Amino acid sequence: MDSVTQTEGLVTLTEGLPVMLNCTYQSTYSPFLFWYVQHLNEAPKLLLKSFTDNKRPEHQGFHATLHKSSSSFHLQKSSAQLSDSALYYCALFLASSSFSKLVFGQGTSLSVVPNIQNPEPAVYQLKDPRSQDSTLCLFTDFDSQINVPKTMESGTFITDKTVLDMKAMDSKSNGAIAWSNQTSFTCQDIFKET
Amino acid sequence: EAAVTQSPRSKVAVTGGKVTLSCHQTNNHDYMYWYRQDTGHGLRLIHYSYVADSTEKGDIPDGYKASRPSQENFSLILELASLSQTAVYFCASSDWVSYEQYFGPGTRLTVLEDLRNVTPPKVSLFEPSKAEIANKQKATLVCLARGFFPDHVELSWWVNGKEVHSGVSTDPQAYKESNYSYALSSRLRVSATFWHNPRNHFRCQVQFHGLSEEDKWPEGSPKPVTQNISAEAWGRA
Amino acid sequence: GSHSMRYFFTSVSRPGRGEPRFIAVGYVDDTQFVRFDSDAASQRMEPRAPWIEQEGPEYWDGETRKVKAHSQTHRVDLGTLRGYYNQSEAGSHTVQRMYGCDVGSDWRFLRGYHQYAYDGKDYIALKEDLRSWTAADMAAQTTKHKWEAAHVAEQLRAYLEGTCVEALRRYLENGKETLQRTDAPKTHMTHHAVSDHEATLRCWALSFYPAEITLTWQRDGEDQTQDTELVETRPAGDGTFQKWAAVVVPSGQEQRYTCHVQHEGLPKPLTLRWE
Amino acid sequence: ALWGFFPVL
Amino acid sequence: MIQRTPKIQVYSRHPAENGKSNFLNCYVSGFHPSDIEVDLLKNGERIEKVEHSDLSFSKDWSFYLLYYTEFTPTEKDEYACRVNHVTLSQPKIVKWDRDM
Repeated sequence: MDSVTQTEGLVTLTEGLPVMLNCTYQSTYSPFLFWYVQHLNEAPKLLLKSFTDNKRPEHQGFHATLHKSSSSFHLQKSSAQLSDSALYYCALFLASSSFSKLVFGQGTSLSVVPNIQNPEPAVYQLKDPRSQDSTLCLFTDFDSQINVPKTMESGTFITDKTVLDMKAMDSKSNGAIAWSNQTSFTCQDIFKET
Repeated sequence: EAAVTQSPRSKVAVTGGKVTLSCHQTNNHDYMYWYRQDTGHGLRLIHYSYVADSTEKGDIPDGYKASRPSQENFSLILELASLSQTAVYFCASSDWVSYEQYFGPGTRLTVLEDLRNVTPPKVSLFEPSKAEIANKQKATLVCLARGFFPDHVELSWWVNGKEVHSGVSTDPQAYKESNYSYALSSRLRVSATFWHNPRNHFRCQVQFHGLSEEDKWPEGSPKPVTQNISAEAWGRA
Repeated sequence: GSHSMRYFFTSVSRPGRGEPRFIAVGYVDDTQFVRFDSDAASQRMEPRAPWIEQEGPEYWDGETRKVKAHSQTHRVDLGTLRGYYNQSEAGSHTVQRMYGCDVGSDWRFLRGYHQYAYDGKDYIALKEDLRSWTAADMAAQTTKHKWEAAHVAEQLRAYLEGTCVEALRRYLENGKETLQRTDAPKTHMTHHAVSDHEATLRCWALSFYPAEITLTWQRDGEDQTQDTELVETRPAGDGTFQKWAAVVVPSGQEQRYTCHVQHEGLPKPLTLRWE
Repeated sequence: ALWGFFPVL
Repeated sequence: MIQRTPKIQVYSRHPAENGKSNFLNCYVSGFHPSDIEVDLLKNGERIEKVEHSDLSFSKDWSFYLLYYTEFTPTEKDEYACRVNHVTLSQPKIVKWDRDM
């Protein structure tokens, strides 16, 4: 009682589609709710307030409406953009009977991915010239809809896909890296099975 | 404005040691707060203060003390650090409109059974594929930091002596390769003709936060102090 | 019947000393139940009624922290106002605040209050609709803008219609033996002969609770409103109240006057004539 | 039960 | 600023009876500002053991206080409430009249 429940985990959304992050709460007294945002390696900051008339406080940007009847305060947007990737906190403000405090949810990570117009999936091998035989494999320029596999064996490691941007001109590039110390097992098979 | 500052920005501590996180705030705010951030727990309040010289227990005060020597300063104190206390800590401040809190940059604390495992990264630079170069007129330089413990690291890129942001994608979180070894990787992609320049000096920089001068270290190896470790390579034909 | 809860705060600036004096008290109807005083040794909310003592340690820590913060706020309020009206620092000044709720006989919310005075004059107040503020001067308009930006009325409504009411019921049921009682006035009349042609008659009302009572004098069935002397209803010290009313009456004309007492405790309104 | 929000003047 | 003179009432808690323990009360109300001096008197001299209520006020913003002390009324002993405020140039004394 006096809690906040958010969408659990990681949300993955393709740029230009509508954002929809769930907040429900339980409150003894009249409900006041707030969304906070944390960009990676930054201070959390205030995004929006549940005040306003009825339940709509902001249009093109993020907005939220309080529905007291089902105790909902869902964060919304019309068109997600890559810069929206961040950690979002839903917060209940308790200042009626108890001393003013915010009660935060567990937060929800939003990850917005590029709509890759012309994909060119390729795996390369790359070499550490200072090291004697230490190699690497890079997978890149693939579609956001594909799944990168997770490593099933020891000594070998594969990263989660990342987005890189070249200023040149809209060169959105999805990328994954993999490596190991296993004697002799090649890049031709590692990035297999979405 | 409303700018809060925290120090240290990072800290490596042993179990049973005394740790003090500091906050500073010049916004003429009477209200300050200390939070801790974890996975599947978000932001939990530990202690707060509504005026200079008083502190109140928050939702999770246990193992922590608090001090407000003046309006500007608010200290969080661990008397006997324990593994449970490894987290990111946030300090925040507000005036009477207390649902609008302004947060500090944060502090990463790691608590360990032993200082022995603390080790700086080994940085490797991996050079582009001829096939990538030929088929697409582009080059992905990959930087790979391995073998480091605590994951208090920042990774920047440097081309021709100046730091660069465009055409770069580092991993958001370090990857765990062993109970005591982390890895962090990043890409640098530039045009074929750019890499093809025998003048176009390249380098990957990893800032590592480790122990401080105060920490005791056995006579054997080098002390895993706060340091930068680079690898570098130039473009070729 | 109907019931109410009220808190009263008084802060006074003390130029001859460092700190302002801050005092806070809580009432349920006409029974005081808690106090806080900035100059007391304890620096805590203290109980003042038997029945608030059954509250736990959690209640006491909470009320103490909230009142100390009320205290700090009103210390700073003193500075702010002295700034608004361009007053110097050498003179003492008073801020008073009051807020609370009323409930009907059904124990449902009827109305709520949140108002301030500065130096005895009204400064700002919550309106009956519980969404608006009344600001008497330009200084108060500055306060009204701060509060509208921070949605204070909406937060207040939350407290007045939820917390204030819920606590009031809680108190009413624990102090049932004290707060839900009704003590009817014990009444009598006294005669005093001022001089050869005139004489004061006093209508006494004693040992009653709650404080609300009505005493009116009549001459030949008619309301003798002006010429009636009415004292402020006064506490006996044991949780009952006292009131009287007097009229200057021509000698020998005593028996043409009637005193009329009205009180919740009283099955029928009483009518007293001198004999 | 006091209020837990503390507006200023 | 607003300055209101206190109204003063000196009375007993119970109907006064000689040799029986009662309480004497001096109730000051309708005043402002709140700084006020109030002593209960027995035959001209100041009674020590005297307690008061916690400062409070009315709707119209004016203050009130209750001063009180245990006393045993007699035939020959006089009691009064002495009061001083900013409005009063001299301390006003009101005698206790049980027969009011």
